[PDB]
Amino acid sequence: VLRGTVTDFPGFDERADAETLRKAMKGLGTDEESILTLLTSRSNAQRQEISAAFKTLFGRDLLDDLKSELTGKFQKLIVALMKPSRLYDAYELKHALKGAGTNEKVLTEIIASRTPEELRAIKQVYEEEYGSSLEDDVVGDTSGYYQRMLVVLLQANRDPDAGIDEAQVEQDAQALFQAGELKWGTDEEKFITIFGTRSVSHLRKVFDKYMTISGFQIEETIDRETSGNLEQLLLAVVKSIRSIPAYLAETLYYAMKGAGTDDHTLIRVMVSRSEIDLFNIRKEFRKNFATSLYSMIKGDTSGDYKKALLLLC
Repeated sequence: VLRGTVTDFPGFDERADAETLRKAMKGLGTDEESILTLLTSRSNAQRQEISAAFKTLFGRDLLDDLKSELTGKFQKLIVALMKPSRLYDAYELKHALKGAGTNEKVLTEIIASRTPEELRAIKQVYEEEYGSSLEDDVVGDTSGYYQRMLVVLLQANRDPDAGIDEAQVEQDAQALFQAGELKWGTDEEKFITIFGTRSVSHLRKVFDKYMTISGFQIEETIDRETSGNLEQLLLAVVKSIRSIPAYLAETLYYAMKGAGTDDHTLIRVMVSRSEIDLFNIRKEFRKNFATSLYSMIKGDTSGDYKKALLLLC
């Protein structure tokens, strides 16, 4: 988070842009290109003014039009790129639980890579929209320690970064070692607590001295010591303390690299970080993950859908 990639269009006009999509969909067929080009050149803020102009000028809902005319992944990208920035994550969190169980991946992903500020936001807007408290929905669809870690973090209460009391850094490093590797079994409760409470700065120093103390990197210990979805989460938490841009880039890489593309993660990460930090993420894609993100989207993606995704970086 420093710089994003989609930005507010200079000398924008709601009324003109509403008219450009009204033309773009009016009638037989759709000019998929003019839609796709327009919506990518606007901040989400502007995308919400175009929907108001489109409603006042034509008595029509732009999103249901986009949805009827457009198809497949491009439709799904356009709906996602239309969801108001203040509403996209809780909308996706809600979509991750309801009905058949929960998609633990989206839950781990969002709740582990978002700041306490962002989580207070998601928590409020979610309840406004859906009535139930996000906290009870998660509890209600998950279980045990994965539940617990998700709930710690959902409480949005990490410590501020103050100066770092090196004693406490030696001391938390030790609690980890003695709870994980030096313990026959694993004291996951000590893990959840240190990783949820501690300020990011502290924890960085903790992970470094943990290495000094055991030889292991904290995620090689976590690997060796936890199973199920808890591994997922603890590994996603650590990675975000170290670097949210890096973490999401990695999550984005694993979505594409293979015989298929988890389109839903590639659309989600992309659309959501667009105004926050997609640039930074791309930098990490090229540095760490070998190929530039532009090049891997191009190679894994398709037609209209990909024209829009590639216009997102």
